[PDB]
Amino acid sequence: VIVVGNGVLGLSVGVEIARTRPDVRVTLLGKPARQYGATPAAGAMLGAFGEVTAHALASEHGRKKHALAVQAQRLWPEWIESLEATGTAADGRIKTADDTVVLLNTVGHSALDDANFAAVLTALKEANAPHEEIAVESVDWIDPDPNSRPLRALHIEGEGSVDSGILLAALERSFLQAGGRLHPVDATEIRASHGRVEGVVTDDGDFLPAGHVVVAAGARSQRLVAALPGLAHRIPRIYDGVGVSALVDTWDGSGPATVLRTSNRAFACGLHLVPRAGGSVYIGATNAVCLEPRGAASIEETVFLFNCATHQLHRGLNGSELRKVQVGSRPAPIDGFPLIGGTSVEGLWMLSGTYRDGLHMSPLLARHVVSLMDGGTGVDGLREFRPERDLISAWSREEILDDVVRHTMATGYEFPWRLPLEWPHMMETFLQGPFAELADRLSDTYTPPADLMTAIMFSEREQQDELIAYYADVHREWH
Amino acid sequence: QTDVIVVGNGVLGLSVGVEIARTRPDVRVTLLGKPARQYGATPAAGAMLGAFGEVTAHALASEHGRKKHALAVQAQRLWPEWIESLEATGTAADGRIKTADDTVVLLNTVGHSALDDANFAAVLTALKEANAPHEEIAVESVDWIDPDPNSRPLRALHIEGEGSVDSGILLAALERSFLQAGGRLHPVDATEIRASHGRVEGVVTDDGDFLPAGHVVVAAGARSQRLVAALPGLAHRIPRIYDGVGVSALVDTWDGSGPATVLRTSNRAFACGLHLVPRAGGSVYIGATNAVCLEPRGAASIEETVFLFNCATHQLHRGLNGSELRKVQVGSRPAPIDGFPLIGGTSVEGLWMLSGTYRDGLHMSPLLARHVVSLMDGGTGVDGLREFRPERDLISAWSREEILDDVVRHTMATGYEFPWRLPLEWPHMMETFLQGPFAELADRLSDTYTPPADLMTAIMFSEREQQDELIAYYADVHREWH
Amino acid sequence: QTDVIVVGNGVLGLSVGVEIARTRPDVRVTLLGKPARQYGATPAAGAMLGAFGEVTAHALASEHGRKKHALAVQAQRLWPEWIESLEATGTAADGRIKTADDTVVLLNTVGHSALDDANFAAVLTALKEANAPHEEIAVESVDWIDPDPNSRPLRALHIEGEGSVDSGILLAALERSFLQAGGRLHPVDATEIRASHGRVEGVVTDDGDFLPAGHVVVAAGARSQRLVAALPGLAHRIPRIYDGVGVSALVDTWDGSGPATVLRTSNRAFACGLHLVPRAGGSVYIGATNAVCLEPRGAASIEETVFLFNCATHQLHRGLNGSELRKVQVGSRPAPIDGFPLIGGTSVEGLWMLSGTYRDGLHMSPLLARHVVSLMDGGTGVDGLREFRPERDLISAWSREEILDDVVRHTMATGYEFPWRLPLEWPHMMETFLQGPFAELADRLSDTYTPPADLMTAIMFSEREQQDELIAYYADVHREWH
Amino acid sequence: QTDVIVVGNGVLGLSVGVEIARTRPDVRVTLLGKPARQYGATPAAGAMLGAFGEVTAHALASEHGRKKHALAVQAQRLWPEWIESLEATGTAADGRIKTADDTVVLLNTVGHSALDDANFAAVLTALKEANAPHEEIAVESVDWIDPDPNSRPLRALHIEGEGSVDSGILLAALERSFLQAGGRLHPVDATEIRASHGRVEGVVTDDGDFLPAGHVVVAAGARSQRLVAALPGLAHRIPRIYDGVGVSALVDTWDGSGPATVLRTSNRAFACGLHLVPRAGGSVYIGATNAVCLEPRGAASIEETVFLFNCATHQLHRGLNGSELRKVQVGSRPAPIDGFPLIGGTSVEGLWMLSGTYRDGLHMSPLLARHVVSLMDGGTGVDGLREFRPERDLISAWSREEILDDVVRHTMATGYEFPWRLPLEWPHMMETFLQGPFAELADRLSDTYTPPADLMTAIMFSEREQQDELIAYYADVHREWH
Ligand SMILES: Cc1cc2nc3c(=O)[nH]c(=O)nc-3n(C[C@H](O)[C@H](O)[C@H](O)COP(=O)(O)OP(=O)(O)OC[C@H]3O[C@@H](n4cnc5c(N)ncnc54)[C@H](O)[C@@H]3O)c2cc1C
Ligand SMILES: Cc1cc2nc3c(=O)[nH]c(=O)nc-3n(C[C@H](O)[C@H](O)[C@H](O)COP(=O)(O)OP(=O)(O)OC[C@H]3O[C@@H](n4cnc5c(N)ncnc54)[C@H](O)[C@@H]3O)c2cc1C
Repeated sequence: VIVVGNGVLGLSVGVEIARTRPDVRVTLLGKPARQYGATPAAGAMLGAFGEVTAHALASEHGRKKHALAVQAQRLWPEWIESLEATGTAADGRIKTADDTVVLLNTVGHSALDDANFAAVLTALKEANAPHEEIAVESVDWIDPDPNSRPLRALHIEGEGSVDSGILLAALERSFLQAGGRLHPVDATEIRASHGRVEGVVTDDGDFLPAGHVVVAAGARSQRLVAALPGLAHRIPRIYDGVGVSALVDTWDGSGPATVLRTSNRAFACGLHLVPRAGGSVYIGATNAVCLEPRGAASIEETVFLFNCATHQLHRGLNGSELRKVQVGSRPAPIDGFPLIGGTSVEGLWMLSGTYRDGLHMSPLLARHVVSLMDGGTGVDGLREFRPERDLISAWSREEILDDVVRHTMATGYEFPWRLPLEWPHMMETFLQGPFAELADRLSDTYTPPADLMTAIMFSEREQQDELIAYYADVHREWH
Repeated sequence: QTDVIVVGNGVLGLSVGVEIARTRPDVRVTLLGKPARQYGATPAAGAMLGAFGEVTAHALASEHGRKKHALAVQAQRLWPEWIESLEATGTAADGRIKTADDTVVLLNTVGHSALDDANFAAVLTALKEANAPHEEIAVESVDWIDPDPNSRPLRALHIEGEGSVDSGILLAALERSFLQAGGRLHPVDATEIRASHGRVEGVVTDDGDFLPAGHVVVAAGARSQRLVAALPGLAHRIPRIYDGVGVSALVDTWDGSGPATVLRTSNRAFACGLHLVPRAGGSVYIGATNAVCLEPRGAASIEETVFLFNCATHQLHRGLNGSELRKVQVGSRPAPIDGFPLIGGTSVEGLWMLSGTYRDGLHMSPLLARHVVSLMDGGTGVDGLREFRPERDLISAWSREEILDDVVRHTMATGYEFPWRLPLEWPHMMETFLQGPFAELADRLSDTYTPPADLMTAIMFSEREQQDELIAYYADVHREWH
Repeated sequence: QTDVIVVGNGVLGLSVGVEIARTRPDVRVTLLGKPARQYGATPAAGAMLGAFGEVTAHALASEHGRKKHALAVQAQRLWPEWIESLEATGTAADGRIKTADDTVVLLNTVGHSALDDANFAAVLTALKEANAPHEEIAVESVDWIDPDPNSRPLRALHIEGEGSVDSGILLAALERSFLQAGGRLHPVDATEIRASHGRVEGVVTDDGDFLPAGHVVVAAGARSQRLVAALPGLAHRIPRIYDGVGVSALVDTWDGSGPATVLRTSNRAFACGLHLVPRAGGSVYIGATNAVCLEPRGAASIEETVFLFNCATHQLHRGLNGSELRKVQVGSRPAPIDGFPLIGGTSVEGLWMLSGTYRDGLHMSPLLARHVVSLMDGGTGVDGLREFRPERDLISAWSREEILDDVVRHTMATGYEFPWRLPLEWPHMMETFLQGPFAELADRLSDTYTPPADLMTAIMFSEREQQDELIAYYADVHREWH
Repeated sequence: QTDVIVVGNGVLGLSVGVEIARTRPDVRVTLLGKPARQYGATPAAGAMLGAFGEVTAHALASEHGRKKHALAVQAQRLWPEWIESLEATGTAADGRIKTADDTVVLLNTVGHSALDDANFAAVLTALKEANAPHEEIAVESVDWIDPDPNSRPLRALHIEGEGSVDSGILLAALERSFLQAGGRLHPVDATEIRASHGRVEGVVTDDGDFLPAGHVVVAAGARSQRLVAALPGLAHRIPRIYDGVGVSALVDTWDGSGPATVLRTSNRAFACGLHLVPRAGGSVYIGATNAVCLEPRGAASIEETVFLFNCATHQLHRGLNGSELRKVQVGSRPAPIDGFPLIGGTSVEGLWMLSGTYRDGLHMSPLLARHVVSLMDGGTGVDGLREFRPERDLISAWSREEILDDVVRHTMATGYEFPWRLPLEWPHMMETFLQGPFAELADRLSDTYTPPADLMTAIMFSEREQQDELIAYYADVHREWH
């Protein structure tokens, strides 16, 4: 078995394969630099209920994704125990918090933040999850700007966070302990013929043979498989959801006892603080879907993240020392849903397109793919997210056009801007036409989700034309 | 018969006038004051029948504040039958006194957490303690409002049976009801109260005339103490009343709509606040600023107009931005120097006062009127109003420490309510550097008396000569009573 | 008759009234209009004798704009003797028409570089071209001003002999001078101009009366075209005039001080602008907003009041913030649909128009009055005003492309003048998304006519029915003239 | 020995190293310091060859400030031939030390008028006094810039022959030139200077070794006084040097473009400033914050990063907003406690110092190097450096009153540079309430010494124990020198 990719998904599937099939040789590809790596740029939150939006839970596909997140949360305590078991005290602790506080402030669009707060409360009650709405005065540690302060707060019990760096180290160590081998090169090409995988050409010119190849190369995953015959229009594209986060040494070495977060905001950015050991906090995280990868933060991303954290969470962060600006690529599927499971090529598997919550879902996703590889049926709810598929249409064009204008306006309210009171209504009216024109031009059948539609709107004419051709080639393949 | 003169033609003068005229067929009652109602609080009022909406943590932390609150809750019970009795003297064409039955209190972040969050909690507690009908409601369920999202409320409280009146229709109904009961309106001002052998003789008017009386009731708003202070000893025995200058506006809404309820915040920096009071005929009332001034002012500052308009358009309804301004209104809330009203009798036989009611004299008017009329008839009026007798040593309802904490918090709230945008370290620095100057002023003014925050800020920014005159006043009061 | 009726009692009606009365003592001249001056531009004006201060790059880029500018410079020469002749009919106690001799133009960054920087350069160029006395001065040398440092000017231009008048004292002096010259004031409105056999017979008034005349001069401000449009054919032969609704204010300064000069910016988004005009007696005039409205409006919006006050307090003097608001004033600048005035004769014998002067009819008034009186006497009046004859095809002074560039720039300027605070990518995005809708509207309205930016924005945000009626109007004009 | 040890591998150490090596080929010169250059000012510098751009009204108001300015002007004359001599030891492929020949100073309103307007005037005066080539230019003529219109400059000044260097390429050229002249690089730190019988013996290094020398030149940046203060008496005879922590950034521009000139403002609140220094290969340098810290700091605060980025994106080029952040750089400007450099000889024979150069040691480096080498050869070096001898009583370059005016003005400037948005009365209130606490601190610290504003603000917000330690330090210095 060859696992292509050394993020949370590759290493998690690597560990599960190595541990459950001691009869098989498992090799994991990827380099210590983890170029464009989502996992090392993550806090990370074990986000299930915190990831709930009204828009997600309005669609059948969104409700399915949410069910999987709730299932994954149950696996984390024993998964962490099993990974820490391979180490010693000096390796540090994977878990950094047990609980999450969701804050509601007015530094955002009512149409996102108010709707999403209501949706989180409903989803918690529906799941019989332990939680309570608490007085904001009872939230320890926070020191917001009064004009940026929360007026409601929600305590979620047993929804916590991990140190993504300590998790990656624990996964690598656990992989080696179970007889896995780490080969620090990248796959250049998957070799297959007579409808079956033969192995992987690496970027040092070598060839590694295999009966099974599992592609978990984050935002590079579809580009790798798309080289095989037909698969260019049978595996949904995955783009770079470029995310900026930061490590901050707090002014007094303090940190909150819980995750602090807002609900998901304009184009799947959001504000959160994840506790870390040793007088550090993680703050995150911006999001921008990019049609080509980017490995450096924009000035705008850094200013936005810092401004939100200092005003809405703790003014003490303003005088705190910046240790690191981190950048990683959320694997952003073109149809808005993950690519998990088997392929029309025997022995070829994919684990990708997980966007904001692959790290959280990792133990569940790993166990699902390993079950499938062993001739099992894995987890009942994952079939719709099979990687070889027509593009999913989870929303009407009308729903998406309402969403993209609302998210565009939310980039103003989240800044937060100060404008003449008539300007927002004028901007809303003048945004509708151009987005409706773009959606109608791209395809008669497919509509990109808002996060991708905004990226396409502001891309070059040539990039838009190439996407029109892609959508036409997909329609031809499947209809 | 034995003549009564009421000095003042606001809500308190006219309300006592109506009650005397109706209950005392033995008395001829003459009410003084001009149609212009110079510096008049009542015509500038929305007005809210504010009892629970007027609750602050700071008010209910003092015994005097809790006593004042009990009286406001009692007054609310009198309004339905009072309005019936006033409308009875008119016809349909005179219009309706009541403009709303219910109030929604909104909590947004365009203000200081130390005022708005504390006060929202205090209002909820006071409602529950009183067993008053109310509920916390979803903000999405508040009809009509269309705030700027960055200025929007995240909590809302529905108060059942706490409503509003049209202050103009109330004044017209009071005047008409006064005349119907045999009262006479004499449109001149009192210049001087005449007394000798410890009894009132009557009033010199500003047309040079003298009107004799056995009883003089002073309800001249912010002018009330200045009028009586001319009589022997009374300069240091009747607490001073200053002008709580308030700006409000009448707006013709873009579509002729209005909310079904009062919309308000809790009381904000130095007893300003944001509210919308429904009116008939496609008008809304928006209010209201507050600034304690050591001398009267009858025109709005540019700052007051911009602040009121900016708050209403952002926090209540952006539609008000394109709405037509009909009138900017200015009136003087009678602001007592010791923070409590001046209600009842005097050391001068036949001399009575009804004043120093600040934000809620109009709401309390039927109760206050019935109290003073009962006292004039040899009754005991309303239990609990004895503490607010007009001839008194200055009340000390708070420690100097409580007031110094309050004045710094209210100063900072003028920033958060703007709302300002500043470097994140600036507020803490300003807070630290405000404490010393206010502590120095409080210590300099008097060893015994501390002005409430609303007055202390006015004194801080007044001329050296005005501060020195107040030091002398406080010293003369201490000498009189100790 | 040989009787003359002037319809309208603003600066243009009264100025032409005075000139007719003085030069034809043999004829009866009657001037119509009421003391209320409903929607009156003149009483809402400061007013600046604005010639060089009114220069914009956009105006001087067109032949028609350069012609209008030449006339403004000519008008300035008439003011000293005009004022002498008007004050001559009064006494010392009537007060002085002139309130300042000089103007300082300030350049700050509370606005669009594409308007304010371009316009500052255009004013400097026009002054140098005219050999007019002026100096660029250090901002530190501008007396009186006390701006917010973040709103302060960094350049200042002293214009010698470009001053201001008190519009109220001017109107009083014109009425008095009209009577002195044998004019009669009849305080009613014209309802109808009566004509037949291609000649005026007189005016029906709103009291039901009929006044006969050989000459009718229409100077009814924004009502002028609506009045004449009732006569056969004239609906599509006299360019429409709309209401350029303008808000200004009178402020009593905190210390009774004022600047010795006019203080102004260049003309800003959609022909608004910021200025302070000195007044006597501790008052200043601040102005002035502009919004072209397809129907008249006589009350300020909240938005207009907040914008004017915010600009004046930040950019001119923070002392205005604590100053007392005396009056909010609203008047209608007569806004011609083709961007140029309507001055002179008609196809109806004895029917004359003096209107559509927008921002600078008051400044041009002595020149315009003398021009129309010369024409009435069979003269040729002033060279260069023939192009602005009232009975005309709509002028096309700019390409559709120039106007579309202008309307997007002016739209963006409403943001920068606020001033807004936005993410740095938002303005470019808004600019890109504004171009298409304005291009679509311009193409839809007419194949030949394009409204100037100030009108195009009003049409963009008007009702579908109002847009359709304008499409029909433009089509009927094209049919009449082509 | 006749051996020379240079302690420090910044611009000053390497520059003096090169000059010694080149002029004394007979002697062994060893330079200490590690490639990491911990807290190093030089590698965090753009850097501007700032002479006229560094002019402030406040600097040129003092005799010591005028002396410092004269030296900066003298240094600028040396740069062309100094660069020629350093590039001569390399080839084209080493890159070019010079990145721009000219500087444009921009004046915008994102700052305090009391700093930015005064400083712009002071720069213009200093250029004219020096007969320096310069022109005030139209802002529209400044190439490349694309500011937010609300943040845009309205004046611009072109300074000819005041340019910038790549600090990294300069350090590489200095190291290469040092080796070419026979210098030896020993990559360890000095721990201790050894001296007895009033003469240097050499240096103990942090690897435990001892290097003998007849001459030790201390150029260890902000660590320089701490190193020499260990010798007898010198703790209170060598003025303390603190860390002027400065944050800068390298940005890859969206299109690989950059300006042809340095772009800068004048020096702003507490010796921060905004500038962009061109670099090769599609990079720009932006700088630079300043904070005097009583202990060294090697990481940027969030506040420093946000402020730098916000100023550059608004005031210089909005294109930087979408540009990629390559590196946040932090270095320590050596901040002398008395505000002036420590340059020259000591009471210890063979012991020299080159430090406390704050914002402009890099610029002054060729002049400072030549000065110390002249002194070591028994010369008098450069006229006017005598006041800045390292062994001295603390300089008192300003009255306590001047410094107290300055510290309040600089405090207020941190608001205007943000830029904040606050109620118009708040700034005057803050100014009044800042004066007392700073006056109290100045009076408490010492009866004779007053820290300059940049240090006084750091002391104001430091711990009580840190303030008390400074009171003791000042008392020990007074005792030593009086
Ligand atoms: C700023 C940020 C914040 C986040 N916060 C959270 C959070 O709070 N909670 C959460 O659950 N998740 C979070 N995530 C992550 C999210 O869950 C992702 O979907 C998840 O990390 C995806 O993991 P992955 O292993 O699929 O991809 P990655 O983590 O990107 O791993 C892919 C790896 O494969 C390597 N690779 C690429 N090409 C090749 C090749 N040809 N051969 C070999 N190796 C290759 C890459 O270099 C990389 O190291 C966050 C991500 C970002 C960017
Ligand atoms: C902006 C604003 C908003 C308000 N909103 C509310 C509200 O929502 N709810 C509420 O309950 N109350 C409100 N109030 C009013 C508050 O309750 C006042 O305390 C109350 O109106 C005081 O009434 P009064 O009759 O004592 O005084 P006033 O209403 O001031 O009446 C005094 C009258 O006496 C006249 N007078 C003065 N001197 C003489 C003289 N020498 N001789 C004769 N006549 C004289 C004055 O001209 C005046 O007309 C508001 C007031 C203001 C200013």
